[PDB]
Amino acid sequence: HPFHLLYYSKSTCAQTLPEPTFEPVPIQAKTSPVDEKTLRDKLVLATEKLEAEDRQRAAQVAMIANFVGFRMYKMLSEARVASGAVLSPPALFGTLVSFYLGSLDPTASQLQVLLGVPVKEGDCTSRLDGHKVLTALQAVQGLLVTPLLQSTVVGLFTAPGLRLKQPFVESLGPFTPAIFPRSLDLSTDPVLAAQKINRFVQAVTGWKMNLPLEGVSTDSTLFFNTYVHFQGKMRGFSQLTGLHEFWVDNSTSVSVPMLSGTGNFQHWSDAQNNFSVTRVPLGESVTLLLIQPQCASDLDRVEVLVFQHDFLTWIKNPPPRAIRLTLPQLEIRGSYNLQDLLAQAKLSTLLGAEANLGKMGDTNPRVGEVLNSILLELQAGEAQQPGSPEVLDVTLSSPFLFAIYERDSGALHFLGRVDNPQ
Repeated sequence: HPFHLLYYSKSTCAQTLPEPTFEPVPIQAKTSPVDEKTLRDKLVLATEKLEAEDRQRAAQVAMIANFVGFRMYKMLSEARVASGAVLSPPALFGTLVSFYLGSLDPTASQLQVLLGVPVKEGDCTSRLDGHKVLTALQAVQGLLVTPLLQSTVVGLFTAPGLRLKQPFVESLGPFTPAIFPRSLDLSTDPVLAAQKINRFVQAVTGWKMNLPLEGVSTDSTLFFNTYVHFQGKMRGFSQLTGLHEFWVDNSTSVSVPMLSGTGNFQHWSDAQNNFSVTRVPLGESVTLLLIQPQCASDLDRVEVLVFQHDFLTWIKNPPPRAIRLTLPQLEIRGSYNLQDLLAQAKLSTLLGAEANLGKMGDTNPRVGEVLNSILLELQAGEAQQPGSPEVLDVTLSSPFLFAIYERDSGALHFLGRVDNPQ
């Protein structure tokens, strides 16, 4: 199970300045919108110059991100339902890696164990190098997007008067260049602060993120909010004009626009547990997995059996075949406070009251919430002969599961349940 490339190397661990701090500008300050095209350009350049070692490193980080992602999705299912769910294991993994990059001895060893990596109480070369991990995680993001958009902006919101340490904020660079430290009152009122954060995110990203705060604290001095926007314009598929019936529940249904494409996709059906997968290539390495249960009356049971478990043995590689796949256009919006998922795993004090985060600023900050908000989009992008006698149509017109997988890293990037696509 070596994670050798993630640990501190003897040369770096073999290696003082008083940390210079700064105060974020007010969250109301006018800010240039984010250019998602620029975020792709850089990510690509990041991939193109990867060495063999760097790809090996990305492979290791993917395993963990996947494993943690499964453990977190287990928590997320229990928390709750009508919309369904979406989780992004890398975005979620790098969020914790950031907190590790700002933590000290007690929390530093803990967060590392939460992230899966073993620690030796005394050894320095058994501790995670956060910078290596984040760059390795930047390799994973890059391999996903080489048409496919993956923007991740981080909103680092601070209570006014709290100064952040410059070295820390820099550390998080590989994770994303779209990090935004901003200051607001987190103790005046939670709803008012909530609308300030939303007003800012909307402004810069452009993405409307329908985010209900599941209440909020009034003694917080630091929010950490990761905002992912995947957009997959899928080749072969095209919009069908007019809406079409999707089956939501035993007594209710809705008519929504579907995209559709013929092609040589991989499709099979698991007999052991009564479901069927449909595998669509989004690109040269990316694959969209679509799982539909034999009957929608045990989608909960299949989900527990496929996602929640670490094994992707249920994933297979049989021969391609002519299939006319039909599925809804996706505007999946998800949002979850990671603090609540840790509470579900009974790790409330991990990033809670006594969490040692001394590297983050001049004063040890009280963390408010740790949001991850997704906008996952599948759309028409711009094969055998139309109406070939060998075309079995797989059609997803009722609750189904999805996952996005990248072969080089082995990274599961996105996964979730679609109970209703509006």
